[PDB]
Amino acid sequence: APRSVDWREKGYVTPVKNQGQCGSCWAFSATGALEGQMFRKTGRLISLSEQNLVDCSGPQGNEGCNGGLMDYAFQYVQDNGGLDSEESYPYEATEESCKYNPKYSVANDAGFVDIPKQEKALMKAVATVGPISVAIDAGHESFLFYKEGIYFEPDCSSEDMDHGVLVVGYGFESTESDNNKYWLVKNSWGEEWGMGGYVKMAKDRRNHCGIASAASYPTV
Amino acid sequence: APRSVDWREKGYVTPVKNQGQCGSCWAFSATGALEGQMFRKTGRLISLSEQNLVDCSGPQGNEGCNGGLMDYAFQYVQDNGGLDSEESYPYEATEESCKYNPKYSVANDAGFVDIPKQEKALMKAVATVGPISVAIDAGHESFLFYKEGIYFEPDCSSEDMDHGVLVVGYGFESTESDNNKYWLVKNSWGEEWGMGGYVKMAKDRRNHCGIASAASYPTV
Amino acid sequence: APRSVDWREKGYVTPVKNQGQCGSCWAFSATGALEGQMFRKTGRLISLSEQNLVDCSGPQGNEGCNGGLMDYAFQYVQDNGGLDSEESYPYEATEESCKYNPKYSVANDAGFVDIPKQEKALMKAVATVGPISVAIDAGHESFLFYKEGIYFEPDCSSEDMDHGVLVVGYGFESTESDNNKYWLVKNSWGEEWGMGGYVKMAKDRRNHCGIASAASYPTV
Amino acid sequence: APRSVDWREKGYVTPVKNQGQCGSCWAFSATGALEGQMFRKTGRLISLSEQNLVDCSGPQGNEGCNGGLMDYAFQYVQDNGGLDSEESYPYEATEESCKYNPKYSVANDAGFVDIPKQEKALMKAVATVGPISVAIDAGHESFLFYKEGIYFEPDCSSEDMDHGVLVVGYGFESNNKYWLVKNSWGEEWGMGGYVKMAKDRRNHCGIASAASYPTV
Ligand SMILES: *[C@H](CS(=O)(=O)c1ccccc1)[C@H](CCc1ccccc1)NC(=O)[C@H](Cc1ccccc1)NC(=O)N1CCN(C)CC1
Ligand SMILES: *[C@H](CS(=O)(=O)c1ccccc1)[C@H](CCc1ccccc1)NC(=O)[C@H](Cc1ccccc1)NC(=O)N1CCN(C)CC1
Ligand SMILES: *[C@H](CS(=O)(=O)c1ccccc1)[C@H](CCc1ccccc1)NC(=O)[C@H](Cc1ccccc1)NC(=O)N1CCN(C)CC1
Ligand SMILES: *[C@H](CS(=O)(=O)c1ccccc1)[C@H](CCc1ccccc1)NC(=O)[C@H](Cc1ccccc1)NC(=O)N1CCN(C)CC1
Repeated sequence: APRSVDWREKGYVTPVKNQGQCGSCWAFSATGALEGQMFRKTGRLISLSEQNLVDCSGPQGNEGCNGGLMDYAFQYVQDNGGLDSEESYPYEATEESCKYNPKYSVANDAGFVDIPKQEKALMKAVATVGPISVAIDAGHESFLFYKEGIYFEPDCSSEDMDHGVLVVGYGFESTESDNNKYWLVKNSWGEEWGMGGYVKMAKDRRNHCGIASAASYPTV
Repeated sequence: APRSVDWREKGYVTPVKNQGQCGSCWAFSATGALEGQMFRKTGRLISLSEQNLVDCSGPQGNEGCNGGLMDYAFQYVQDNGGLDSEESYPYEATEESCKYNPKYSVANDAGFVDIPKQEKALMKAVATVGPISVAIDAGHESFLFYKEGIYFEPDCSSEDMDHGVLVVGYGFESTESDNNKYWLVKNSWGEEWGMGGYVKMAKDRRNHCGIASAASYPTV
Repeated sequence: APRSVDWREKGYVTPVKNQGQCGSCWAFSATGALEGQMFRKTGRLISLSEQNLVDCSGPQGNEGCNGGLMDYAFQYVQDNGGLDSEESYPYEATEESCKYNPKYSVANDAGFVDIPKQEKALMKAVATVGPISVAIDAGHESFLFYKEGIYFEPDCSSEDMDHGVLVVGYGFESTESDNNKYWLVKNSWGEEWGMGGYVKMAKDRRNHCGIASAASYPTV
Repeated sequence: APRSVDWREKGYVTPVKNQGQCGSCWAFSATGALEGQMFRKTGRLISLSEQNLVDCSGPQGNEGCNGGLMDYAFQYVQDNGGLDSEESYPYEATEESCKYNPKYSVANDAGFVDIPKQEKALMKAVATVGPISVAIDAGHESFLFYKEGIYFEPDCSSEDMDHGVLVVGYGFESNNKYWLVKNSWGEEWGMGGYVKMAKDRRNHCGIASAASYPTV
């Protein structure tokens, strides 16, 4: 795998979005991964509807603003035969009745891939697939307050995660250092948070915050 | 809860045993769970005597090679004040008169805990307690020839279990059908059955084969 | 197409063979497809010589134990006007000079058909033609160690195939509505590999492992 | 010696591990043997760091994912004064700079013992010492494809071995005696990651030709 990857430079990544006061991180993680795989397959980046997922993917196990899983969202898109664009089905930050319209569907998948629980496997997937949905332990105020640098939280759990985000790349401190490698992570808390909405998470430090424990992407 | 658990890596689990042609699965389930809880307490992993349970726990309700319940076994160990080591009271695969000797007792318990009949509760117990005794519907040919992968039997019953086994963890792996989650289950049919004597039972598929319907562990 | 196909039950397929430590998979894929089409034409199944292809089809672009293409093998049979039987020209697992003898030729073809690169087209061809030559990404340890069930490898590529094999059918496991679908694939690593030398490969997951990317059959 | 031995039943053996796509078998053989001897000495079974060996035992002669010797790994632990736990220094399946931390050392050794190149000597060692590091000729597809039974490969070499593994016991049919061998290719391979190798058949696959264990 290359020593660094940034899928934003290849056109796979939409701008940073903001879930608001709704626990819909899973939907933003899922649309991010499906935006990337649709671009891989079609050469077109089209922003996708988190509201569609919040309102409509209950049958696959999701619970709207009360939480969900990226894999359930990927299952919804398969079962449903499509997913509407962000433009056609804009985000409201609260759960509503489903208003899916197939005429505005711009994405599809045939299931999903769960990556094995190894940071080496996550690296290979980021390098060769595109942006990857991951879950992390973001339940520490250090994450809430993050502004810049390589995020490392001594109390982070590698097994108990609470926040779905999107790995769009990875990098290093210098070509010859094992220190302060990082995953480049797109969050969904707006661009004020962090580094324009992004965080560099510690990479190859014993699966820090569980970033490799629930990594997946849709089959496209 | 954690997305993956394997108590074998923490030292809680003895090697796979073989009940032979005796219907004593309940006793192997019980010794497995007690081995785990005793290790949790003392840091010593000591294989426990299934024969002691087969021969001696009739008063609690068990019926030797003709079946029994893990909770009855846990009750016996409490009522009896002890349980002999496997080395001291070896397995003969046929019921005989009770030969318990307190001098060779290496385990105790103070009762047991029954888990609510939901896979969500079983997962919380596995994640926080250790290996858990469970009963499954194992009366299908597919269960005999199992070699690898996630076991799913469409004819499996969630209410009528016939086999006591031990959940030592859970996890996931990508599959064709995207039913990726499994319980890691220790069987007592020897190393040549299944994956070194283990089976990955379908997890979060409507309580498949009843794995969450009679789950419990001893209190140590 | 039919819901399931197994050309072995119709007499189209020879026993599993073993290429040894020679990169001649392409020749075994090609003989398998030609064995099927010759059976379709004549009603007689005759095992065909991979060694003939390894030794003789260089002019069409093949490179013996260093790799080849099934289409180049079909072109050789057409150019050459024949291919010898396995019995007359047995397999040696190393490249040698060409000893084709037309007296022992038992097959011919008039070219080949490349199937469109998607799995609906591949299924139609398997259902209406017979066994189909395909290439897959077999370059993972999971493939070496495959035992039973439907092979799904998260890191499988749909573009970078390295191994020529033979699709002899397809079908499904479990309840049909679970979409637990597979391709039935004959390998050439002997009957100790896999399921008697066969593997069930993930079907209808967007061309998993590239099984539809280089599919063809000979015209007889 | 006893007719059969299985050190797994005595608590000497950690679960099966997976070296991945790195030629670090020697390091898994070494940690396996040191795990057994550390348990023999202390009563604690603690998984040990193959990555520590891969990254750090170059001065003893090892070459990371490009190969090594179990004896060189045992020499490193002695020279270094310790070896980190698996938990503190987990496996990355690629060679990097050495990150050994003495505060997380959980193992030590005082050298190593090479066993004479005879299966009778190997049996005595397994019976009296615990799990033994060995090297075998695993360069045959029959070994890649192994699933069950007593492994025997007519083309195996007794002198040219390429794979470090761990003998955790031995047994008998009731002919076809076997060594119980723990591999490091994960649980799917073989019998839950184990293989029964032919025992007392002219040093099949060289299993007695490079056997050793650490002194603790
Ligand atoms: C989003 C994370 S968050 O809201 O942005 C947040 C806030 C502060 C700190 C950290 C993170 C949601 C939050 C859901 C929630 C709502 C209300 C109260 C508590 C939580 N997180 C999830 O949806 C997680 C994501 C996840 C994915 C994969 C693996 C692990 C976690 N999932 C979740 O909460 N679930 C999952 C399943 N089920 C359908 C409901 C519970
Ligand atoms: C072990 C199961 S088994 O023998 O390994 C087996 C074999 C083949 C297929 C599936 C399982 C025993 C079998 C008892 C038996 C022997 C001979 C004829 C009929 C039955 N199973 C039990 O002991 C079960 C386990 C169990 C525990 C908890 C909840 C549900 C089931 N229990 C059991 O059979 N009994 C009968 C008598 N006893 C007092 C109460 C429960
Ligand atoms: C057989 C595959 S294999 O040897 O059985 C194997 C072993 C282990 C894992 C996976 C597969 C050959 C291998 C050729 C090879 C030899 C030595 C080093 C590297 C490779 N594979 C081929 O022959 C492939 C098959 C193929 C067909 C169609 C599309 C894609 C792949 N072709 C190949 O390797 N070529 C083709 C062209 N040219 C003549 C040589 C390179
Ligand atoms: C592990 C064996 S393996 O990779 O798992 C494997 C794979 C397939 C089939 C069989 C085995 C390593 C492999 C090293 C390697 C990597 C890349 C290319 C070639 C080789 N094997 C070793 O490390 C062996 C083990 C050994 C120990 C004792 C006696 C004999 C063999 N040793 C080795 O390769 N050395 C020794 C010393 N020197 C430092 C480098 C070469």
